[PDB]
Parts: sequence; structure tokens; C-alpha cells
Amino acid sequence: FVVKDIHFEGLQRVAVGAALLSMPVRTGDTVNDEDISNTIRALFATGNFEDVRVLRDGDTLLVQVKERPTIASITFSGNKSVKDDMLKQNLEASGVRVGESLDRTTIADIEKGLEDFYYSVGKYSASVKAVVTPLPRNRVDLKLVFQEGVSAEIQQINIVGNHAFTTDELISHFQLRDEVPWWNVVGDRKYQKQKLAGDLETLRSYYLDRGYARFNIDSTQVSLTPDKKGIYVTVNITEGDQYKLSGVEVSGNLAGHSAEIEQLTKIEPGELYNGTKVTKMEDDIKKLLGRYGYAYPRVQSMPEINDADKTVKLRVNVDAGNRFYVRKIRFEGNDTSKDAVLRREMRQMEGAWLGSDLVDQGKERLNRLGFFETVDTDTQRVPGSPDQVDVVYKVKERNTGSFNFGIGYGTESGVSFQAGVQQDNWLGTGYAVGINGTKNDYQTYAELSVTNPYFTVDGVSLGGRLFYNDFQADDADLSDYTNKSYGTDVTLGFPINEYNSLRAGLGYVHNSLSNMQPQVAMWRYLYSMGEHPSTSDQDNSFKTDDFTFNYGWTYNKLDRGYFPTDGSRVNLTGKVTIPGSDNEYYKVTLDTATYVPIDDDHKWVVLGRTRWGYGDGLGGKEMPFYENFYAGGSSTVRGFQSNTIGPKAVYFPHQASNYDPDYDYECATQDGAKDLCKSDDAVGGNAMAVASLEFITPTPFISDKYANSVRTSFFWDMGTVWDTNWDSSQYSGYPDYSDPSNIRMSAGIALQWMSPLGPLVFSYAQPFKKYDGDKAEQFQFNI
Amino acid sequence: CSSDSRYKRQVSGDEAYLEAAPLAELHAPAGMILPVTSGDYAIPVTNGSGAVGKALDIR
Amino acid sequence: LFNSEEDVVKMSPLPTVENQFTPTTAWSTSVGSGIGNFYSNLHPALADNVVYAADRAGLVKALNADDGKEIWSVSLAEKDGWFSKEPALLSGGVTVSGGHVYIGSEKAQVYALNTSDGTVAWQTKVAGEALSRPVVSDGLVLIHTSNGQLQALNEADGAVKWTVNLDMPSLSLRGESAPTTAFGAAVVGGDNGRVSAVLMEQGQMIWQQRISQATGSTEIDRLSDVDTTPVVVNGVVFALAYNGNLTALDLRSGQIMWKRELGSVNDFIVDGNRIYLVDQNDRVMALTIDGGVTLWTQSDLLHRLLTSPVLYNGNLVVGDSEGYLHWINVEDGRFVAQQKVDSSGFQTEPVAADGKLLIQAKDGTVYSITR
Amino acid sequence: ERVVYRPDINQGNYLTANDVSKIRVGMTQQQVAYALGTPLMSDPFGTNTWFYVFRQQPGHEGVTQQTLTLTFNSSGVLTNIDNKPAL
Amino acid sequence: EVPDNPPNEIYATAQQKLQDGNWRQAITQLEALDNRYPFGPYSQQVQLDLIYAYYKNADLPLAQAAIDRFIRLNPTHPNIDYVMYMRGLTNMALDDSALQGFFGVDRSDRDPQHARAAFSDFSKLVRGYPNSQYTTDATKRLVFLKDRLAKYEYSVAEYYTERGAWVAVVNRVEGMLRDYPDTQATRDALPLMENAYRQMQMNAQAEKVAKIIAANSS
Repeated sequence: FVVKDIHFEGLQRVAVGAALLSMPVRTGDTVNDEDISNTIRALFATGNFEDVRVLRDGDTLLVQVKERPTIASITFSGNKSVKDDMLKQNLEASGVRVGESLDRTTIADIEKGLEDFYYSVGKYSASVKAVVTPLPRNRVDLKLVFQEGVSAEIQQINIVGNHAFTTDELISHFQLRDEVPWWNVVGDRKYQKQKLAGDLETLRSYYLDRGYARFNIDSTQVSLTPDKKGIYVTVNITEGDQYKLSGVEVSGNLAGHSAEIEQLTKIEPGELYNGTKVTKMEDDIKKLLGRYGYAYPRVQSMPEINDADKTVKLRVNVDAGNRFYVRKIRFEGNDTSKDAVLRREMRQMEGAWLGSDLVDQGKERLNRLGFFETVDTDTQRVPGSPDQVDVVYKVKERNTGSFNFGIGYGTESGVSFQAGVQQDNWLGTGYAVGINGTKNDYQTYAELSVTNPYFTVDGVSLGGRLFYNDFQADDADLSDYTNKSYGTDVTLGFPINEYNSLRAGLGYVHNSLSNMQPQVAMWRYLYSMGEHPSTSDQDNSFKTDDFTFNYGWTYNKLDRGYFPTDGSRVNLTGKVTIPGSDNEYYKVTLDTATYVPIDDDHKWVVLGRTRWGYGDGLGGKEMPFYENFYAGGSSTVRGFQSNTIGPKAVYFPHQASNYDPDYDYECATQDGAKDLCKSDDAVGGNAMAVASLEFITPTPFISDKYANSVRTSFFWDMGTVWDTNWDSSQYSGYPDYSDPSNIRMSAGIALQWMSPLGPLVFSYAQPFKKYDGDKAEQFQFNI
Repeated sequence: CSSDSRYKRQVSGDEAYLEAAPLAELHAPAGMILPVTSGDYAIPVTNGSGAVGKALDIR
Repeated sequence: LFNSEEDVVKMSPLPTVENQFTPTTAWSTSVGSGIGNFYSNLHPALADNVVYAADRAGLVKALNADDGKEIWSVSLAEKDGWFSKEPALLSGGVTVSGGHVYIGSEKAQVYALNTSDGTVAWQTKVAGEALSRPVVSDGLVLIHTSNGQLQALNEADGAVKWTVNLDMPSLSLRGESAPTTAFGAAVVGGDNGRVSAVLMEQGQMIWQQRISQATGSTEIDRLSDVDTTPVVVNGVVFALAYNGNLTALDLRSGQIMWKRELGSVNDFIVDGNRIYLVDQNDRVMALTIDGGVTLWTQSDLLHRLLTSPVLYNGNLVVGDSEGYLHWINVEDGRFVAQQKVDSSGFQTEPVAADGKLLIQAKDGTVYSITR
Repeated sequence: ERVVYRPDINQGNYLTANDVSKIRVGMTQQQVAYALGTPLMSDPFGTNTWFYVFRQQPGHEGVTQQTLTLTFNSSGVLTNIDNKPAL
Repeated sequence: EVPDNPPNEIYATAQQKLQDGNWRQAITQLEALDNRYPFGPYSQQVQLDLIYAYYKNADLPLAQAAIDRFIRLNPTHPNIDYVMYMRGLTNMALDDSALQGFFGVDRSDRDPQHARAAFSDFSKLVRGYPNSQYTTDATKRLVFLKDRLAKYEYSVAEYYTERGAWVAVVNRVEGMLRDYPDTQATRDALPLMENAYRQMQMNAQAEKVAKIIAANSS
């Protein structure tokens, strides 16, 4: 029989002629009942025909095709700890997905494979069921319910072959631990069989360091304890004998650095053997020959273990390579930055032999850049010569800009706001930006600050800082506390070492004042300004244009420029006035940042911060009171309200402020309180020694896509600010504030979120030791 | 909820490489002849079909 | 955190609690502690009116089986080391044959203690652990190790007669393939779904048959705990293949008389031609010796954690790891009694020896139960 | 100038004097390229003159330099070993 | 949220939102068409409009996956020339889209990663389709890009001058020499290796450039 036509009754994925080519009974070919049955399997061999019924109208074939394709969706339900795409990856591992055909046979198989996925991850007591939900025209949904009973968790290792150490101390020598108490609670307890392998290498290291060179692990068998949780193991090892480093017989392509090689053979003959130091001394060669240019310094140790005296001799084979491996370097991730600004951040030069750490030193400048999220190296030895390594640097950049704000003093009673924004090297163009200000009907404060750190290749760091505050305390007029304060700061940054770095600059500041408060230290400073004011009236006006020399110094051995982890950046700052200034005083300030990794995989890191600061006169006219030290709120201490730490104001019994409202502002005036009024306004002290105890904690509660950016840290702060000239003969009814014992204290937690245009920090903090007069807001926004 | 009524103001793109200026070749005297093209820098230069810029294929 | 995100699996309870022959105890003496959470293939032993009881990590009694009064005590909680009086910590069940107490530790030591005081008749460290209690007989401490080694020791000193490597899975697929002696050949099953026969007198493999499937590319049950200890009535062996599968096969050749590759049974006694079982889901059934043909069944109890099924007072007696004890018809599955005798639960096996019935709770161990 | 801290500027592509002894005029480029490899410079339209040339800036005082040009002919066979110090 | 509708109407629905510019909803139509009918006769024409509306709504990694789809789905097609531009047209906007040029700042010092990719695709376009409607357009894309790659490497060669690594000056400009004549930044780089020459005291070699300087000052 020869077919007249094949009737393609429903395909839903495949073409008509593409269905015809799968048929061995195609139009024009002789058709028998065998090739009809060959057509059943071959249309089933498409992998997309659910049922195939090859029939014919005499000879005109007609195939009742039922079809499995597209699964329109796969619906996951009940996982709750594992991602469903990971389960879809197991479904990807079956080659089945949205778009694919369904197979009722592979339902239990993928259910097995997901239970085998359950088997692998750390469970076995977890079952699944795939619910086929059929959809229009051929389609099906794979609803999937995940009936997870319980995981498998470790119970007890047995170690056999151990004859020098405790199994239980080796648990404490292993990552896998089985100890979280109820009244001595510490840590957590999990299982994964890859950790078993890592604990074996941990043991392999644990016998390597002693000299156990006849040591070997025989095997290790996990008890398949019949509860679907019970993880006990045996560990079969051979303890082996102790061996002692009796000598090294290093040789090979020594490249003439054999004395420098011999410096890396500085050992004691007969000390008990460790191979990690042998591993370490091998690396130092690759750091020795690495800075000597050898990008592939093949080093091969061989422990010639001598069982006759229970010692080990040390063959070490050396291949050097060449020096001028480094041809050039490439840069990637300059897409929003300037390349030379990136390319200035290196110390291994093209046209040179390799400096291995010079990469890393350059990568440390990349690391202490801080305008990045990754800085990575791609050390491509270019084919054609082994004098050709082109090292690509794909880096991931970071966000820029940082805004701060507090909605206050209007926004409906007029146009009034806080302001302030950065631009963080101005999108990495080479121009550090920090600008702030505020426009209100209390004051008009303006400020500019801009820094090119790199005007020259010599690190010429031109920092120009400006401000123009029309600080008037505008309640009716310039009658309460006025200062039009303005001036500049030209400042240069100075390289002193790769880590030592000086700061110095010149500051101008011109201040014009009017009708100031019955604050008496304010009068006292006016009296130390050689001025004799009316203490009972705010009518006293003043112009001052101060002239100062500014200085400072920076250390930098601390990990990242944005997310550091270990080390220190010691930051001296200070200032002093000059001849020609109307006031002769000084001010010096010391703030630090010491980072100690608690965890050295850095799940926990101690962070050490203090703030030392002191400024006073050079004789006669002193440091002004607005240059004192003011804290609380956030500044480095939370729990309080801002600038609420320090000595507090007292009002002189006052008559006429040039503003006597209807009991709106109380300034010991004739609107009430016509007497001495000690107020709670922290007017700051001329000496500050504050600190905090802040510690890195992780966050296991979110996606770590962004937790790596998020800082989670609890802080524990304290403080004492005071003025050295406080002479309580004059403050006989007042607490003395020449005391370095005004001991405040607060503690709390830091919540930094890294938004895509700067960090968003928030905190709550509760003080529980405090010298009063302070204003407190226990919740803080730290944007 | 709603973000209508001119959500973006003067936000678009252009065809700046077409708006850029063309180039001009460089001369080497007799004896200073060095290789000048190292890859796909050699292209077939073409007025293969125009209608460029905004007149290019949109759909 | 961890208490609120808890995932729970659910089993069926114990139905039809009966008291038609209302149970009691003869005594409890117990020992105190034992298994607890710490799962092992330890189980008690009883002979000569001497309860061979002990704490697993601790004391080694001898209790007089009239009241469980202490005949003597020793302890393997001694002999200072890293633990400094290193605890007992036993793997296998108790064996007392002759004047020795044969026991194999989780410290991979085996012991012979003189049964009149517990004075150590001899000592041997066993190479690795054992998945099997030693069937100490014929001058041989017949051991299936965790390493899969047929280590026979001369039971007069522990002198290693041989150490013969056995069938080996990937990890310790838990189950006792106890090396059993039958008609002069060492008969062992295997936790890799395989069975074998070995020469008892030299450790020479008579035959070895893979039977059934195991975890790794065909993953199998962990609520079924396969009693891969083979029991041998005449030379058709009747034993379990790991994953629980039932198989009858020649002892001389390993050639299959019949097999149930449908088995997921836990603990088994070939009781005549009514082979009594504990299923994975803990339905009881009586199966033939010609097939897995149900003479009677009992799906009444379901989804508990049982011990081995024993026959005592004419009734099928099983306890569980719940603390319940159950008295089933030796015929069709009828509860003759039931006793929630404790809540410590029973992982070990009931010992219906000396005409008694010796059980061991997890840390409340011995209740000599009568009715 | 009068400034103090100037971090030192370095440059390799510079072989030892033993490597100068390793070769001779009349060697091929390849005879150098087996033992001393390639330099990082040769003439782009001129001859095969190879350039293993040292440069380094020391503190406050000029730049050290060891120029070494290696004139091969059109056959790439050495015709001049030309070394130059700083200045 | 798009229901299973008539697919030609879905083909019509996005076509409005293309002309409307609602590629927030045109692509929302365009996915569910290809989520249900990806092998339709216009579903590959949907792919051309998918790359279009991805480009219109600025969805280049979503576009670039769809470009490699049409590689796999239509390895032979007449409309490859559209996509072969649209591959480079992606890599044009993939290389530079940012706001820095809005401040008059010249972004030819930024990383020409996709500019190297857009250089490849348009050169493959003028080779694979030397007569297409883009072949005049893609040329001037490649014309400026050759100097954009030059002013990139010119920016590299500047830094090495103030570094003073005069060899690394020469290796950059020889790379510039090996890649393009016609960039006039090469004329700008022309004296600098000659300056590096006399800085390396390669004065005789600097004389050779001085003739090329004489050749390329005029």
C-alpha cells in the first residue's frame, strides 16, 4: 500500500512537514502495517507526542496525535528554605521546563530526583508530589507540593586509628560541632557531607603540623541511622609516626636567587615536621620570584621521609620561568570613570618584570579606593611569548553621592529646609565633592567643599573648602544670637609614605555678630576677647575676621576605602591661628578607627573608635565657644539628641534682648524669669574624649545579595565634654565643667542599608548612664 | 497607584556617532612604513543602503 | 528562631490497646542508663538467671534474673586516656558464651570478661567498629565490622583467626548483617543489598549474591531498618536483603528459591512457615516459606518505632521505641494485651530467654515483664 | 624640587650583564629569543633592533637607566650590541 | 497581567503600545504571546519587535539574550541585518549611556568594552550585509568608534607620559599605530613617542618620527 496523504491531527509544537519527516510512512512511500507501527514509535521519538494512533482511510493515512508540549508553568509550594529555581535547576537537570512536554513517567522520577535533591542537601525526610494541572490546548501546570518532614543533622563522629588526640577535642578542632546548650547556649548545629571532606583535610592538616607523615585517613562511613536524621560516622585513619624536619635539599631552576631561596629555607634541622610551613615557604618563593618577575614559579616540594630515625628530609624542586612576564595591563569597569585615575592606582608598571605584590599593592590602592564593589585581576599570560602577560582588571564600581536631610522649621510656613549632598569623586572623575547648607528663616547657612586628590601625579590633593553662614537665629531680627560667618579653607594633601600622609592648609573665617544672649561664658569669652559687654542685655554686636593655619595627618593601613575590615587609619587633625589674626589660639583633634577581626573570615570584627579633641588659647584671647565640642544624637553617639553633650548655658539676669516676645523666647528677660537662668542647652566644652565600642555582626535573615553591603553592628559609647576654664567660684550654684568625669553612656545597634545613591543608616540607642541636661531621642535616623 | 502627567521631562537619546565628524588618513614617508591595521579595523567602506539616523529601521 | 521554624513529620499512632491478658512486670531493676538518643546495635542478653545488663556508656552489671539483683558489676568507664576513665560506649549487643562476656565497643575494643566477676578474661581492639554483634562460637569471635571485615578472633584470647574483607557500600548503611553460623559455613547477609555464604572455618567465601537496591542511584528506605542478619533453617536460607527485600535461596549456592523484591520489613522471625515481620510502616504479616504469602496480617498497629517481634506467653510480643508494649495473636493479628510500660522507649530487642522476657528501655532499661 | 617624599619610579625590560655575555653579534634574533626571549620593543618600520632597556627613578636624584639596543639585520642576525648607561 | 487572548490581537495590542510608546505594556503583551506562541509566523517578527521594544524601553541585557535567541532561532534569516545592527546598537548604548556626557564631559576615556563589541557587530554587518539599510549608518558608527577607541588608548598613553614609562607610552601608541591611521589623535600621539624617544634618548628614532611628523603635520 502507498499513502495518498497523512492527516496530521494536532501537533501543537512541531511543523506539518517536520511531523511528516518523523513518519516512516511519508507521502510517496510504500506503507505497511509494520511501518505504521514504526510511525507510532517514531512520532513518539519526537519526545512531544502524548499519544499517536497511525490509521488510514484505505491508504490515505490519518494519525490521531495527542500531544504533551508546552508545560505552561511549574508551580512550587512548600520549600521555605531552598529556592524553587534550585528545584527548577533539578527540573532543568531533567531537561523539562515551561515550554517542554510533560511526561507522567518522569513525575515520580523528578519527584525522586527532588527527593534525591532532598537526599543530597541535608535532608532525607522530605517527600514531594507533582500535581499536573492541565491548561488550554495542550498545556499543563506542574503544581508541586513539598512535604518536608525533617532534615538530617549531625550527632557524633567516631574516630578510629586516633592514638594521640581526643576525638572530642578534634570536634573542637573541626568546623562540624554538636554543642548548643540550654543554659550555656552557644552557636548552631548543621550538616552537609562536603564539610565532612573539609573536616578530613582539617585532620589532614591536623597531623601534618605535628610530623605525622605516616598518617593517613583510611576511610569514613556515615551511619545511615534509621530515623532519617541520625548522622553518626566512623572515621578510619592511620595515626602514623611522628617525623621531624631534618633537612632541606631544595634545588631546581634556582635562577641565581639561591641565597634568597636559602632565606626561605631558614629552618631548624630536627624540629617536628609541619608541611604548611613547607607550603608557606613555597609561597614565599612565589612571592620572591613573583616580585622578581616569575609569574609561574613552579615549586615542587618532596618530603624525603626518613622512618629510620623518624625524621623527614626535604627535596624541593624549583622551576623559575622568566622575569619580564608582565607585558602590559588592561582595565575593565572604567565605564563610569576615568582610566588614568584608575591607572594611577598601581605600582607594577608595564614594560617591566613582574612585581607580584605590586599588583596587590596597586590592588590595595584599588582596595583603599572605596569607589568600587569589586576590584579583580585577570592575569592573562599572552600567547606568543612568556614575556607577555597582559593583566586585565575587571572591577565592579560602587555607588556615588550621599544626601542628608531633616524636615524642619517650616515647609508650610514658607520655603525652609535642610540641604546637603556629595558626589564622591564627582562620579569618579577625580573631584571629591561634599556640599551642605540650609536655607531657613532662622538662618541662611551655605558651604562648599571640593577636592581633586590628584591635581598632579604626585598625589597633589587640592582641597578647597568654603562656607557662608548667615546664622542669625531669626525670630524677629538679629537680636537673639547672630553671626554672619563666612570664609574659606585652601588645603593640600601630602604624601609622606605609602601610608603616612600629611594634611595642611590655610583658613580664612570672617564673622559678624549682633545682640548676643545673656550666656555668661559667652560674656566671659567676650571678656577674654578684651571686650566689656552689657551682660544683662542682648545688644552687643561684634565683627571678627580670624586667620588660621590648619594642619593634620593621616595614616592608612586599613582594608577597604568603603567597607574596611582590618587595620587602622590614624587621623591627626588640628589648627592654629597666625600673626594678623584677631585671636591667638589653637585646636588639635585625634580620631581613630582600629579594626580587629573577631572572626578572621570576618563574620565578626571588633571596631575601635575614639575621639580625642582639645582646643584653647595661645595666651589671652582663647578658642571661641562655637569651636568647642558638641555631641549626642548621632554624631558618634546615639541615644541622645544632637549636640546635647557638654557644659550647659546659664543666663545672666537680663532686661532687653531687642526681642521681647509674648513669652515665646525666654532669655532671663522681663517677659519672665528675670533672674539667673541655668539652661539645659549644651554649649559644648573645650575638651572632648569620647569613644564607642562597636562590633561587626552578620545578618543571616535576608538575601546576602545586599547583606554584604549592609553593616550590622552593635555599639557601646560613652562621653565627657568640658571646658578647662570653668571656675566654679563663679559657678558656685552650678555643676563644675572643668571635670573630665562628666561620664555619659549609651549603647545600641547600627542599621546601615546601602542605597544605590549612598548609605542609609538608622539606629536605636538607650542611655543608661548620663550626666543630665541632655536631650534624648532614643530612635535615630542617620541618613 | 498613578505616576502619569509628564512623568519624564527632556529624557531621550540621539544618533551622536552619525552626528560625529569623520576622520582623515595619515601619511608615512618613504622608509617609515609600519603595519597600520590589526583586525576588523579593515572594514568594507560602503554606501550600502542609506536612510540613516531616524530614517533607519523602526518597527 | 529555630523553635518557630520547626518542620515536623507525622506518623500514625498506636491503635487498639488491649488488656485481655492484663500485663504487669516480674520486676524492674533496670540498670539506669543506656541508649537514650544514642542509637546503637546494642541489645541485652539473658542466660542462667543472669541478666547480662549494663549502661552503654557506663556500668557493666550482672543482674540476677529472679529480681535483677546485682550479681556483680564491673565498668568499662575506667582505664584513663583522653577521657581519663574513658567510658564504656558499646556498639554491639551483649554476648555471654561460656565464662566470658563478649562485647564490642564504640571504642572499637572487644572484651571478654569473666562472668563470675567481670574480670577481663581477654581484651582486643577491633579494627574499626562493627555493624554486627559478634556471634561468638566455634572458638571464633565471628565479627562483621563497620569496615566490612570478617575478623574471627580466638575467643580464648582474642587471637585473630583471620580478618576477611567483606561486601562494601558507600557509607554505613545501618543494619546488622550478623555473621551467623549454619552447618559449618559462615552465613552473612549484607547492608549493600547483597547476601553471601562464607566458610566459617577459614573465612572463605562460599558464594555471594547481590540481591537488592541501596542508596546511591536507587535510593531506599530509612524507616525500614533491614535485619540483614540471616537466619538459616535447612539449606534454603531465609533472610532479608537491604531495602528490606525478602529472599529465599540455597545455602550451598545462593540460588534463589523465591524472593520478595517488595520487602521493606524491619525485624523478622521465621516462625515455622509463618514468618513474622515488622514492616517499615509497621504492619505485621505472616509470610510463608514458599513465598511471601500472607497467612495472616496485622495492619492494625502502624507507623511506630518497633523492636524485634518475639513470641512469649503464646502471644506475639513486641514493644516499641515509644515505651509501649504489645501482645499480638501469634495468629491473625489480634491484640491480646498492651502496656505503655514507660516513656523511655525501646530501641534494643526483647530477650525471651530463660523462659522469661528481657527488654531494655533507652535509659530505664530492664523491665522483666510478665502478665 | 625642594619637596621630600617622591615615591620611586621603576621600569624593567632589562637583562643582566651575564645575558649580555650570553650572546654575540651574528646571533640570530632567534638565538637571542631562545635564551633571552623577546624585548618589549623593536623598530616598527626599521630593522630588528631589540630593546632590553632599564629605567628607574631613585629618590631626589635623577633617573637611573641602562639602555641596551641590539641591532639585527634584515635576516634578524645580530649586527650590533649597543649598550648605553644613564645619560 | 495579560490574559490568554487572541494572539494576533496580542500582536495588535503591543503594536499600539509601540506607537503609544507603552513598552511597559507592549513588552507585557510581547512576552505572553511568546510565552504561549513563540513559534508563530510573526512570533519571530515579535522577536525583532522584542529587540526593538527592549531597546525602546532600554532593556539591553534582556535585549542581548533575545539577540542570541535570534542567533539560535534564526541562524539564517533575512532580518539578521536588523539584529546585527541591533546587536551592535545594543553594544553602542551598552558601552555609553550614562549621565556624564550630559555635563559636556567627553566619554571616550570610559571603558570601550561593548564599543569593542559594537565594533565587531557593525563590521560583521558591513561584511555580512554590505548593502543593507544600516550599512551607511553602521559605517559612521564605526568611523567615530575607531577614534573613540583611539581617544581611549590616547588617554592611556597620556598617563604613561606623566608616569614616565616611555616604553609603555610606545607600546600603547604602537597599538594605536597597529590599529588605525586615520584617527587624528594618532597625529596627536605622533610626537609623544618621539618625545618618549628623546626621553629614552632614541633621538635617531625620534628623527624618523620627525619625518612622519613632517608627513603628518601637513
